[PDB]
Amino acid sequence: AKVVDIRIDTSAERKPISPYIYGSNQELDATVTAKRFGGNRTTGYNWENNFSNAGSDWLHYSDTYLLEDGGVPKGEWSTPASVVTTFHDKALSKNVPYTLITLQAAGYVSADGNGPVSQEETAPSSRWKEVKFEKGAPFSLTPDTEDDYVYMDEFVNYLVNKYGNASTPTGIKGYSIDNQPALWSHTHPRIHPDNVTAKELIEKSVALSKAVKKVDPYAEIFGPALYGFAAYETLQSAPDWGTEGEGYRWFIDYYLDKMKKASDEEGKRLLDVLDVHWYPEARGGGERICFGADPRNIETNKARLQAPRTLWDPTYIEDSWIGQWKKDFLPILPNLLDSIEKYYPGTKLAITEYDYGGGNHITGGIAQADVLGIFGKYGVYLATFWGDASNNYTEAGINLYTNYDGKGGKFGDTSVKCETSDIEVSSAYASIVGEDDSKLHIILLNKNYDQPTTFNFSIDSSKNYTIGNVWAFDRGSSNITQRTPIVNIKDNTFTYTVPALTACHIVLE
Ligand SMILES: OC[C@H]1O[C@@H](O[C@H]2[C@H](O)[C@@H](O)[C@H](O[C@H]3[C@H](O)[C@@H](O)[C@H](O[C@H]4[C@H](O)[C@@H](O)[C@H](O[C@H]5[C@H](O)[C@@H](O)[C@H](O)O[C@@H]5CO)O[C@@H]4CO)O[C@@H]3CO)O[C@@H]2CO)[C@H](O)[C@@H](O)[C@@H]1O
Ligand SMILES: [Ca+2]
Ligand SMILES: [Cl-]
Ligand SMILES: [Zn+2]
Repeated sequence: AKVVDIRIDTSAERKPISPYIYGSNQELDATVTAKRFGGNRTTGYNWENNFSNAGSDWLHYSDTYLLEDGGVPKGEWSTPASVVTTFHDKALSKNVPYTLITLQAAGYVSADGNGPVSQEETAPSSRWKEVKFEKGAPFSLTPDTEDDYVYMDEFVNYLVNKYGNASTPTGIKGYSIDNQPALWSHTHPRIHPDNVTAKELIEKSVALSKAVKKVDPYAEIFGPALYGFAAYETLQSAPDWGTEGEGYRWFIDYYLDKMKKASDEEGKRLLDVLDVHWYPEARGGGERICFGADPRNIETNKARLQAPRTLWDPTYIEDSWIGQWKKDFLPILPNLLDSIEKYYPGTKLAITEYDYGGGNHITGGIAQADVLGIFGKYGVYLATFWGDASNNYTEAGINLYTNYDGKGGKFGDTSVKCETSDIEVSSAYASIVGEDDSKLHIILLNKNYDQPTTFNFSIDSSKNYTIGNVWAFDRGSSNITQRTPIVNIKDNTFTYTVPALTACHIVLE
């Protein structure tokens, strides 16, 4: 009989949970709170005509993929930024409060949709249009598709003119400085064949941020949208890191320090959110937990359940090259936040791409719910899962926080102290709404694979809870269903036994 104690103090460690951590990149069967227009296809996206290039994902084809995949009405295909406006219109219609639009910095964007771009057509060439961050001439709502340039600030002007600036209810709140710069030379060799240098990325980031903020001083700039750890540490062995990196523990510090330096010289914040992608390298059962992981592999599934701990738990060492050789940089979130405090205080943190795998498996749902609890507890500002609607359990993990009852019910927006006596077999996150603890929300996850776990709750609150309604998902179904309510609470204490591999959302009042 596995017994675990959960102790909550609604008055201690109160901290706001950013509403934007429950987002997605793709269109999901879940209620999300942030939508990101990013990824490989956005690097060469031309807002003037909506064409884009697949790069290495698909024979370097320049075509209308984004219009088709984005479900843009055929009649708007030739309309400037229709890919983006359709994306944002959809977000607004679904009541999504935050939209993040990737801007182009690799250097060039598709001039057409004529198919494969040969190596002999590497930019510059008739197949590409050169990107310039600042037009330096009056903006037009009908950009010239005949000249050789595409302007980022004109692009932003078009959007602000349509939706208002970032400070308004319908404005687009954030812009990203392209996508995975350290992989430009690998993913988009036809646009940026040389490995990006640290100097180049900073120069571009500063220039694009300045250009954007002159049009919308309220917009938040996200960067550098690094693909993974190697980029975090050395910008994927950047050609100039041996010199630029002197005195810096990792590229992360260099980026923050240089962006702050530029902001200080300019007179305003140029980097609002440190943006990185985190695809777990954690392994189990002889395979990575994400990217083609086999749901039949029990060891992989168990490793998936524990992987979230690499995000915050100093005592957890995963089975991966990162856990083995980069302990000095783990747990990851605290290290990223520590760097921010040291080189650019006030900077926010976002994980714009992540996937713990097993999306169609219970462990993918529990890990997802765990990750979201972690993002909320440790101060992450925005997060957007990368994966399609087939990840039913991942979607359940999101809805457990954003719409657990199917009618808008959601986790509180203020995190409170909630400790568990066994972080290996369980996870628990608590929250209240605003500064009021009348209703106490609790995300309770039982990671026990084949046995139930009994939880003894002890809560300190100004209120005396008399009922705890429950909603949960498990191996039986990814549909979140309401369960029998907890009714025997004595002096804010009660015992609740949860079946193996179950994720619950308890609402006390
Ligand atoms: O529609 C008629 C038309 O079809 C043309 O052929 C199409 C084909 O029909 C489409 O299915 C195909 O779609 C692919 C896209 O071209 C390609 O850009 C896209 O690339 C994805 C990739 O699949 C995905 O893994 C990737 O995720 C990465 C993120 O982008 C990174 O940020 C992150 O770090 O890492 C993840 C991966 O872990 O995202 C990119 C997109 O950004 O994949 C699509 C599916 O394969 O396109 C074909 C060409 O347009 C046909 O040619 C025409 O003749 C016909 O009329
Ligand atoms: Ca142009
Ligand atoms: Cl990168
Ligand atoms: Zn789905």
